[PDB]
Amino acid sequence: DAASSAEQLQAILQKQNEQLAEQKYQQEIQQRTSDML
Amino acid sequence: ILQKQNEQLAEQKYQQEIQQRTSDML
Amino acid sequence: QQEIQQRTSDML
Amino acid sequence: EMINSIVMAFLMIPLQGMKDIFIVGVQTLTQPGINPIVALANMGTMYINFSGTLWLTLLNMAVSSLIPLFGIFIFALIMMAMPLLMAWIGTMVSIGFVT
Amino acid sequence: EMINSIVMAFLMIPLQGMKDIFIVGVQTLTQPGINPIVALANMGTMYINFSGTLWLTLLNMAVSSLIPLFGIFIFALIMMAMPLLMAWIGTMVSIGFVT
Amino acid sequence: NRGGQADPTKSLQAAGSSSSGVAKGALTILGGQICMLGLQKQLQAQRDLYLSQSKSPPCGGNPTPEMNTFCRTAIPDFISTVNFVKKQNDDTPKDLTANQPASFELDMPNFDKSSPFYFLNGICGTVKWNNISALNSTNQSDNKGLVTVGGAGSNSSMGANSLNITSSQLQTARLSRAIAIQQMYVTLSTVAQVMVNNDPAFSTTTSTGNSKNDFSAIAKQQFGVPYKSSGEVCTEYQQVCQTWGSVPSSTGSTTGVLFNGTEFLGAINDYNGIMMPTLNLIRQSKEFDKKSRDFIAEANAKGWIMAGSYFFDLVKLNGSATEDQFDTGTGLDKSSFDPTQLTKPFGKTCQDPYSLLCTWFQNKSDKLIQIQSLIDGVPALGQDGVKQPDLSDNPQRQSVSGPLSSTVYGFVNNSMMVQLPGQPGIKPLTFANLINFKVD
Amino acid sequence: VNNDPAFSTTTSTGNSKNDFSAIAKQQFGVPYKSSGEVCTEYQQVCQTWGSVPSSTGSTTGVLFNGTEFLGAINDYNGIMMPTLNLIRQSKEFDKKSRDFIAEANAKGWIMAGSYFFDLVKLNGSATEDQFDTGTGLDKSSFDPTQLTKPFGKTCQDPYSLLCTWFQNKSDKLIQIQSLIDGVPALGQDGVKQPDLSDNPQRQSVSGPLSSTVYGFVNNSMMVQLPGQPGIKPLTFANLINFKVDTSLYYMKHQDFDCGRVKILFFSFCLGRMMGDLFYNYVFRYVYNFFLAIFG
Amino acid sequence: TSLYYMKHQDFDCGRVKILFFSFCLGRMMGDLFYNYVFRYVYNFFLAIFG
Amino acid sequence: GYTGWAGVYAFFFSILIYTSMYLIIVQKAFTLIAHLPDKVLRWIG
Repeated sequence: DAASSAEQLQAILQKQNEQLAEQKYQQEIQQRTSDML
Repeated sequence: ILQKQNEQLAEQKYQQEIQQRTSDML
Repeated sequence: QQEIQQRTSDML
Repeated sequence: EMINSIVMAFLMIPLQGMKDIFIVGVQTLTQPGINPIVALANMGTMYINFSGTLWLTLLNMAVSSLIPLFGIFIFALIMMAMPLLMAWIGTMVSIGFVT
Repeated sequence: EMINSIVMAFLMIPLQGMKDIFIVGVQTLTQPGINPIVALANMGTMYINFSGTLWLTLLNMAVSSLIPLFGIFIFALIMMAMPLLMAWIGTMVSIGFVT
Repeated sequence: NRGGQADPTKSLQAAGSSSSGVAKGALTILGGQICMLGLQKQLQAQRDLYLSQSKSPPCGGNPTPEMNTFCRTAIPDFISTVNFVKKQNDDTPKDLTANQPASFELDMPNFDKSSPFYFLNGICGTVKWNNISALNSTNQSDNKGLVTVGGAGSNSSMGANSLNITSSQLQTARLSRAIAIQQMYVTLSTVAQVMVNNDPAFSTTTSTGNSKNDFSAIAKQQFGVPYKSSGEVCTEYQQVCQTWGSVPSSTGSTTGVLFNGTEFLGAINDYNGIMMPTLNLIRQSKEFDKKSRDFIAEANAKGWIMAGSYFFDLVKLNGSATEDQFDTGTGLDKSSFDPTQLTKPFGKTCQDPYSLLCTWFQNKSDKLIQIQSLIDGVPALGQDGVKQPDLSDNPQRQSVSGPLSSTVYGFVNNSMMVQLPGQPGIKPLTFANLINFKVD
Repeated sequence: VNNDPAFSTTTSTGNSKNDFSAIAKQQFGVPYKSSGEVCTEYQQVCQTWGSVPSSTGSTTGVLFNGTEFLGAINDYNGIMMPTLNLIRQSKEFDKKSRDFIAEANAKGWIMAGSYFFDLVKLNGSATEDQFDTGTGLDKSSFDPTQLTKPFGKTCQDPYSLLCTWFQNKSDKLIQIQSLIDGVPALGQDGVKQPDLSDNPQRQSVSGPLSSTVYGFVNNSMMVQLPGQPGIKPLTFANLINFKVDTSLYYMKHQDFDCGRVKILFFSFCLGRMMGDLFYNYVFRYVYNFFLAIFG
Repeated sequence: TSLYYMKHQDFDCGRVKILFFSFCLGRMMGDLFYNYVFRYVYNFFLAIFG
Repeated sequence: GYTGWAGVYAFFFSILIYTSMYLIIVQKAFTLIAHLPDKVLRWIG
């Protein structure tokens, strides 16, 4: 129903901010590499 | 449809690799 | 509350 | 590109808009059983829902020319548009105001 | 040569076109047998046609009179023209839908 | 009283009609992503050259404290810091009964207060989007209880039906435009990365490879141009444009194309697909209402000397006796993108509001004018190039050809030419030749 | 004026980071929302007052709560309530509303209709706080450029004696101008005169621009008071839409051919500075001047 | 009339050196082409126009 | 068949006369309110 479709949307939202969570982890590695190199 | 077009782009792609290897050979 | 930091700058 | 977008605008306003409201009007009235008075009322609302939006977009672009030296084109066009310009715009408004 | 052309295009509206269409109306009515109703309809349509086409050529040209420091003044020209200009175009518009 | 889905190609008209600017918003965010990644790579390179000379001024010697700070500070990711869900829920009150904010602004890129680059915020444009005011109205919402959509018989903003919504479902209904723009952002991120990687000037690696085969100075490989179904250059929209291609002998040689011309329209129809549920729940008889009959009772209590004032009510009854969804008012049109702002502070001496940028650059503009040539071409493809495209329904659009097809703006113009696999749904001017306009 | 480091007799002994800008050691701040978030547009409701997040090395402490200007308007009003109160002295219905009847009797009938509306305002009577206006402070005028009108290579009437003592150096008045509106100690962009009429769509001055008296006055009049919000945001916005962009018609910088001429030992490229003063500095500057006025 | 008033700019001195001469091309340039031509004409304009 | 936008002029004309048509078919359609009672007085009286 309407609610279930909304829950599917928030599931897409959740996978999206999980993608962003990967993203914020994906620069301090490169920064420490600039310093190490 | 989309599959058809990127297959066609891939088909057109397989002609210039020879000429770039040719230039490297010059 | 600024008094502390111009004080600081002075004795620096 | 200003000249371009300008003339597309002031050539599209009468024919495109005017024709599409006419065809939607005939499409609604030709249906069997549809109440006609409310139908003409709605097409009046389309008249007085697109004429003035086009009118204030002419606001936008005519002002938005402002180009130094030549900018008078926006004058030239406009003034010897204004009669036939109004000819359609008033035409549109009157339709709605009647129906 | 632009102002030569603008004077030329601002001179032929009444004389050339309007006289010629009245002449062709005369010859189409003078023969006994042609339906007069369809006749006046016919020169009415060619008559609005000539009026609108000439009007759009002036559209084009008064837009293309954009010479710096001087196209302002073709614009003064169309300004002091638009009353008597409006007079002739009034003749063709009114007689067009009348006939 | 007793008795008297959505076509992929039809959405192109929906992109802009002087009342919707979703395509303009997409263009703004795409150009913004070009701005983030480009500015990132230029600062990265410049910083590497600065620390590689950490024995000489300005990073050495006796730096000004600002240049010292720039030398010490690393360069973060602007793409990572930009999202719209968090800015939206920061803007709206946590209380679910108060009136929601009418509009939301998002300067791009996005830094917080502790970030020492706050002045760079907004250098890459700004996006704007309004709330869905249909649900902003008083709908008997509760912090923890249950909410009901207004049906028939009351002052309602949604359709003539009643649905039950809890707190979670309703707040997720608030984020419709939020994750909308978010999915735009994620779907154009790859395109922006490809585009910034395609420019040789952005290849910080000192590559001595084939410099004679690059399509242009700003791209080794062209993006390509619209192509008609038969397979020739679709210069004008009037002939149908379906496929994507290259151009032969562009600069003495032809290079591969990296796209289909369907990434932009791809973003738009994912946008429409995810909005479809939300507006669908807003719209949820419709052809009949009980309110049309209630006026009779007052008409009895009322008299006959006002009969005329119910006239249009009566037509509302006797007539009834004889008797593709796209978002409107999204607000992405209100966004803005100026490309000139990176070179704004530069001059004899550098000025606000981004003087400090010019001070790190020591008043050189080369790296930033490279960004401008990426966005719209100037000057690496002539002193004048392509302009901001008109994203409204323009059936007289002309696709840009040659090297200028390899800029961001020209690529956008070319992409809004092509026709999606769905049947065409854009009506050209019926008589364009009938209004000719001859100027040169 | 005491906040301005330009008027400080002693110079800065530490880094410029402890200062806010060249015109303010401590910034005054800008309006903030009820949530404490940055206020940019008056349409959003901004109540509190706070320090700008911009940090050139440090975040200086603010001085004003932003309620000084409106507080002045309030005490002004409160001390006018007396005079208009004793001028105010029901009043809509009065005894002399009847006096015309006897005169009408004396006149006759051939003028009856002349009493028509009078009769009306009698028939109603049987069948049925204020703030100042015209005080003329709008006629007042302020001009800052009058500090600099005299000066020149040789300067003239009517205040040439400022020149005569100043030996025709006007910089000591140019920091005054930059104090009024931030030109040019903080750029020649400046801040426009804030109109005092009711403008629901007003942009708060952001960045170091807020540290001038003109920008401070601008930012000081949107901060709503709990007493009575007398301004209603427009209900016709996003209906009459105007997208006018001031960027298509803008002259940008050019790098010119540095064509070096040598006067017998002296190398200098006169083409480039002819380019960079004639065009980049005169034509461009005046163009962006009219452009900012237009903006 | 003061809203448009055009101020007096202080240009960087265009130091030019002849074998033993030195003077400002740029500064006198701005002073005379602009500070006393353009300013002068436009000021005569506003003065009459007020 | 009408050449050029001449027929287009016809187009505008038709709907103008349409609405005016509709208007008079309106205006004369509700005179009866005060137009019949006089002749009611006429025939009975």
